[PDB]
Amino acid sequence: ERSEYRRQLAEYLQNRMKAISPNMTELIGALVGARLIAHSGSLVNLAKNPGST
Amino acid sequence: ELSVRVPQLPGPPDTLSDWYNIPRTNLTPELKRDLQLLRMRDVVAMGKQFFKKDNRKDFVPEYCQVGTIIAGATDGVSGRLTRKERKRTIVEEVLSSDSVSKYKRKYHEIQEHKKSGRKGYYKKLMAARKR
Amino acid sequence: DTHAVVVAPQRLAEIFNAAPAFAMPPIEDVFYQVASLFSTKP
Amino acid sequence: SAAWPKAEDPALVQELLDCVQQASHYRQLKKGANETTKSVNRGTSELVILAADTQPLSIVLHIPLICEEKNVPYVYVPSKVALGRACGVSRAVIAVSLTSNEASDLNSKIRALRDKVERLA
Amino acid sequence: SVRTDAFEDFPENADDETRAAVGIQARAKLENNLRLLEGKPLNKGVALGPNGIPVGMPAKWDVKEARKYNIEADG
Amino acid sequence: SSLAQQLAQIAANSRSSFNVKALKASHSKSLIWEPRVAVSQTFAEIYSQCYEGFKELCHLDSRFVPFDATLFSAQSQEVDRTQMTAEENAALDKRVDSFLHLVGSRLRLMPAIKAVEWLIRRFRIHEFNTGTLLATFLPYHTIPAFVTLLSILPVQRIPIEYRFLDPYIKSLTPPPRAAIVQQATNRPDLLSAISRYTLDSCRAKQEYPGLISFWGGIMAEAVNGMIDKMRSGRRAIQLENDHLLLQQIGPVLSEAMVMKDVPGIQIASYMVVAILAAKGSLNDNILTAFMEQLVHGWTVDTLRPGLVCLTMLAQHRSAKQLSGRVAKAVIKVPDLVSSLRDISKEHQVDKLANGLVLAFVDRGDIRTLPVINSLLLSELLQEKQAKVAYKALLLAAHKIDNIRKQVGSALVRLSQAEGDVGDAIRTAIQEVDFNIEELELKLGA
Amino acid sequence: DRNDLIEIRIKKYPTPTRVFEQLTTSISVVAFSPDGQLLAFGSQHKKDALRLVHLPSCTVYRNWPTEQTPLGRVTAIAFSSKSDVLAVGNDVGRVRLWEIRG
Repeated sequence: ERSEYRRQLAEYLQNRMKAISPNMTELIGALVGARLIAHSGSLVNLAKNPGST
Repeated sequence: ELSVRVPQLPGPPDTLSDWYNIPRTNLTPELKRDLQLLRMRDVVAMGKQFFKKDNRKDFVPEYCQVGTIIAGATDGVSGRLTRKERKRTIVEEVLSSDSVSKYKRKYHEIQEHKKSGRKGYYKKLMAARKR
Repeated sequence: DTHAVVVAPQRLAEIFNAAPAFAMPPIEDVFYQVASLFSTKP
Repeated sequence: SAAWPKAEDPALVQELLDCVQQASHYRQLKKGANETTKSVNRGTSELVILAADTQPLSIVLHIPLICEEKNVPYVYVPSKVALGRACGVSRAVIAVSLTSNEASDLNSKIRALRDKVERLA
Repeated sequence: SVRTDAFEDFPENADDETRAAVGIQARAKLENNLRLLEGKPLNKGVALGPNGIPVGMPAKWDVKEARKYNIEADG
Repeated sequence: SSLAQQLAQIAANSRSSFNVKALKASHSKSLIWEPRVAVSQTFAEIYSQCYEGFKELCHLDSRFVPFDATLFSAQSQEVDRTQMTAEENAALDKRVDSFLHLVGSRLRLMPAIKAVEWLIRRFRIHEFNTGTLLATFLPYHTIPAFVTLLSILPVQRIPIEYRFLDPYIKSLTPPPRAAIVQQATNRPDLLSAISRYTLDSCRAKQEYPGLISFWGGIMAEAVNGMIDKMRSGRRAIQLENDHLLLQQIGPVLSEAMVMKDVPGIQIASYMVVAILAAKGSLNDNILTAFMEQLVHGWTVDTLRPGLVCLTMLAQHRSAKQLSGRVAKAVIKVPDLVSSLRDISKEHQVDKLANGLVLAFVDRGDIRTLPVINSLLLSELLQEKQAKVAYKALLLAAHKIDNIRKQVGSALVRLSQAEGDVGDAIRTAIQEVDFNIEELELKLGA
Repeated sequence: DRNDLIEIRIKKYPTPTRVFEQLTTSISVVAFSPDGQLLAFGSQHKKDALRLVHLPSCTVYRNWPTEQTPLGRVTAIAFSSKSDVLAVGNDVGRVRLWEIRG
């Protein structure tokens, strides 16, 4: 049951990432995009970063 | 069923096969400080505890692995280092321990005995003659 | 009056390097790609 | 549109690009959107010139937010190709950011130029 | 792409295929650059023969023995 | 060390192994099996596995049944190739080249790779037929089977034209099309070997679209790089370079343009001709030779690509008119003007249409008048070309000594044309300063 | 191409048929062929900075000038009346002549 919930959480994360940031999701995908949003804190907090960052 | 192979054709051993694959020493400066401390551990416990005089030309062995004592389940009140004493290296534990003033006292006695008559002594003798 | 068509070879190398020799588009389609590359129509 | 501190007067545009060329020869210039963002975020930037001929205009719109947070003046020139070969690049430069130092005739020009940009605003 | 997805506005009747346009274009261009970087060829070398002399070089000249029709018998 | 050089040439030219380690290594070289297993394999095990592979290949395609009798025979378990004479070895080479041309289409499949492994491990094709084997594996130069063949190939047994492969034998990576194309522009021998292999296959009708697309792409890029090398700016050197390019190309294109049964190689040769006529600034007689051979060569299957290549060839000519037989077979073309509008949406057919109208007007036949009328009312020519074509038509009407009835009917229809073409035709009448009503009432009375 | 200026109305922002960025210093001379097939443009401030351009194709000729073509620091150029001879005069004061032949 924990695995089924984790799978539907991954599907939800993919759908919410294609809702928020379609360009970055088309580039690298929802999981790595969510990792970047997580480390930066938010979307407009990731957007203030240079490409070297 | 039966596939085309992947052709994969393009010194000292990395891991010891007989000792369950201890990796070769990544000779970091912290591990080098730790190994110098291990060959000088007679000096660290200042005469309270003497050690077996193992003195090879190279103190760094070929295969090492820096680990940590976990736990004896029978003793856990005084045979357990606290959070403000679990340090990163061995030299940090030696410096966080006591008798660092004892090391400094012995070092200054050695420094006086080695500055005893070398060149400041002769500068003082020459000044006392010239006065 | 017309002149000789100037084409950088990297574009034609992209036309042919888009796929291997097998599983390439058929030679009519690749001929239309090369002809539209070498067509002198403004 | 979204380029509201626009430099439309050609005399002011010529003054901006001449000061950009002088700073480029002084190596007091940061070229490109990423390098402009780094200079504005680090706070070394004295003035920042964006270009309004950017085909997606929204790729330089984050710099007005950081300039509003850091109180540096930004201005929009018409042509990014003109900005590029004003810096001496042979590419199209969409945002440039020219910095300050201790004592220069260039620093006096920077102060007068940001006074003219404040007159635009 | 993150700056575009965090600052660009859209008319709210905007399809996702045109909302992810910068991502589509950047991914296609970046895959083309990846396959160029992977299809960079290796360095050429001198192809040597069995002697150690490079291939395609001519050997010494020796007269090949050829049987000819003697024409003194057409008589 | 002249003696060491003579002995090195003898040892490289030698073919049969003469000591036990050499026999074990030469038996160890295989495609499928690893060397540690492939040393200890008799010729019954290899024949059982590879005959299962050939049974699968012979059930796929029908035409492997002579090789079932001659190459994959239970007696061909035992034949040593180095113990037969020169004519037996040459006939075996002919049989092997025919099988390799036949098996080149299915070479991504494991049955065909098992059959090639039988040829390699029994007849030693990697040593005795290195040219045909390397050429038939060259269109698959992106696959691990080509990497393995490159691994088992002897170094000094490769022909001189394929000696670009040496770094890809020293480091076992598949060579890229950039390397093959660059060696094709530098060496004429490699381009001649690839074109000779595919034309020798296509004469035996064992073509496949992978080989046709491979040859078309590499000859197109090789003629591209070859023109960019041959361009010099000096007049006599560019003349000699155009002549050397034509002498290196001409047999291949002169066969592949009129190979009627293979429309794929015909379209690929049309592609090479289009590149050669656009980029390389050639002469008018060379371009009429190309157009006359294309006109002799097309089918219904390559008619519209032939018309595209004909538009490019006629566009890049300095003369104004076409040389006869071109216009004759374009008379024989079914839907000329509608096809030319479909081409002129992308390709500027104006000089072809102008030369066609002039070459029709130069015929005293009167079965070309619907084509002349359609090409004039087509809106394909420019105003000046339409004016000089109508002037040449009225001059031919003055030159004729029935015929004049159809000529006057065509002329009154062209004068009573509707749009801008009719405007330009009546303007051409006004600038030739000859009255409509004279020939009008002359043909009406 | 001056047929692209007509939109008598002139377009305020025409696009170039070709932008040449081969020379790095300021363009000092430019001259069309009198029959309108060549275009020679050159910069004075670099040694041997002269390019020759076909029209209407707008392609820079790559076979001339070479590394050892003695142009000098080109100050003036002139095509002949039949466009058979290009004359190039440099800052040293030396005219040199080149037959154009196609």
